Amino acid sequence: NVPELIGAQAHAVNVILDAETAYPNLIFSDDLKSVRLGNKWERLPDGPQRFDSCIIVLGSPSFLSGRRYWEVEVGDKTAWILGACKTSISRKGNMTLSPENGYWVVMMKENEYQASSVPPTRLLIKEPPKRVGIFVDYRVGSISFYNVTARSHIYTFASCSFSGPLQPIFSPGTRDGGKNTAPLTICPVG
Repeated sequence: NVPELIGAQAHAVNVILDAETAYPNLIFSDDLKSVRLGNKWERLPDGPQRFDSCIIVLGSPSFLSGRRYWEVEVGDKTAWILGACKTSISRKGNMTLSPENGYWVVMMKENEYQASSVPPTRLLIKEPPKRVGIFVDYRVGSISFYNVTARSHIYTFASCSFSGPLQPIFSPGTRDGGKNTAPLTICPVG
């Protein structure tokens, strides 16, 4: 069974962003709970471990057991990606975001929401989420997404047959001519 949001929230965990392996134009808050895309001149220190194409950042902890829930404020942003991935994902290209490639994400783009099944599943969302909840049930092999604003279920990937560690993944999207500069912010369950 995929729980109702209130059930999922009982498994709340404390996620922080891994700034070390972030796409280098990303800007992080000091507490590592927020990330936004800066300009071409705002860059993190160079490294072979970073995403070089995808505007991606990973989260910690990686985990390989149990039930794990976290929540992210997306606000009035126009584009973003949220979900989880296998800790072995390639960071230098090599990434259609798909379950087969070890990614289970929901994305907003071009006034549309999709779960990145292949082909992607377009989601009918009547009340746009300002906060998204992500619930992993490792043993059952399910990852579920919630619209925390509406307190409604968005999508579940089931029968994921997870093996090895998983970690949270994020993208704040591109800047969208100034409409999409706000950060993603990991938030405590209220």
